This record gives sequence, structure tokens and C-alpha cells, in this order.
Amino acid sequence: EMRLSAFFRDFILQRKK
Repeated sequence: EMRLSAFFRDFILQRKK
């Protein structure tokens, strides 16, 4: 179960622009 960790590719992605 994840949410943020689902976000984990979302923003992670956006941390690494």
C-alpha cells in the first residue's frame, strides 16, 4: 500500500527534472 510512494514516481520524477 502506497500513496506517496505512489507519488514516489511522480515527484521523484519531478525532483529529477
